[PDB]
Amino acid sequence: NLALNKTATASSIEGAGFEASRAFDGSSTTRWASAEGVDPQWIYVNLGSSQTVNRVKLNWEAAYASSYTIQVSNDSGTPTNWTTVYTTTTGDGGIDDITFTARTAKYVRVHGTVRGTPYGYSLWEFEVYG
Repeated sequence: NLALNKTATASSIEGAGFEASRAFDGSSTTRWASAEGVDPQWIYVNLGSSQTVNRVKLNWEAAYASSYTIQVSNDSGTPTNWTTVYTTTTGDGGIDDITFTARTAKYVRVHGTVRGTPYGYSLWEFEVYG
């Protein structure tokens, strides 16, 4: 869990800094919220180092998401090729749990185009480990 606190970049935001600062921060005080606008929408984290990923935890408040994918890019070595870990289009089952192969990359990115509501994004807790 190296990118489980660092700074992340989100295409859309609910306000001024709601990108992913308090999203992967695991801050129980405040939750991560995003405002709808331009789609599709995606969010990735920044670290600068090469880390592996396979398990990802995602929660929803009220505006649960419909479809979503988990990809990763390793620009630290080859800023061109893209590697994925898991892909889903259902996003249904209360808690969002993603468990697949352990891909190696620099930063992780989350794709999202299909939503289960007009609301941008709603996250209460985010867990990401190597």
